[PDB]
Amino acid sequence: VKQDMPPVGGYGPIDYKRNLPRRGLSGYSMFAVGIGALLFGYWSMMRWNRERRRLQIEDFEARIALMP
Amino acid sequence: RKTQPYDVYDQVEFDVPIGSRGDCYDRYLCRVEEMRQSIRIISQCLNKMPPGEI
Repeated sequence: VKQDMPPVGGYGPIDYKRNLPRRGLSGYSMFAVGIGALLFGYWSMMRWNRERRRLQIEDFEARIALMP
Repeated sequence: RKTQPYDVYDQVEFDVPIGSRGDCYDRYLCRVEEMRQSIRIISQCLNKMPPGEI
């Protein structure tokens, strides 16, 4: 017998495609969810700032009543 | 390889990429596609190995 290195009856194929998934969101959906979380942060920001101004006015009234 | 095949390259399936513009992004693309065509030629050369001679 002979003992070279042949391929055994043929081998499987190997791909040659530029395999790209291009996944992720679109323009509109990513854009809208970013602006939506932005507006959520704005609303909570507005609420905290106006309640904070209430308390800071109370601090002003403390210094007024303390002064003379 | 496709104008004067100096060896058994005439029996394998591939295609050389042609460049469109005088720039190097495109030349990079043709390098990468020549790599992948070399992978195709390696697969066909594994499938077509005769047990002839040294």
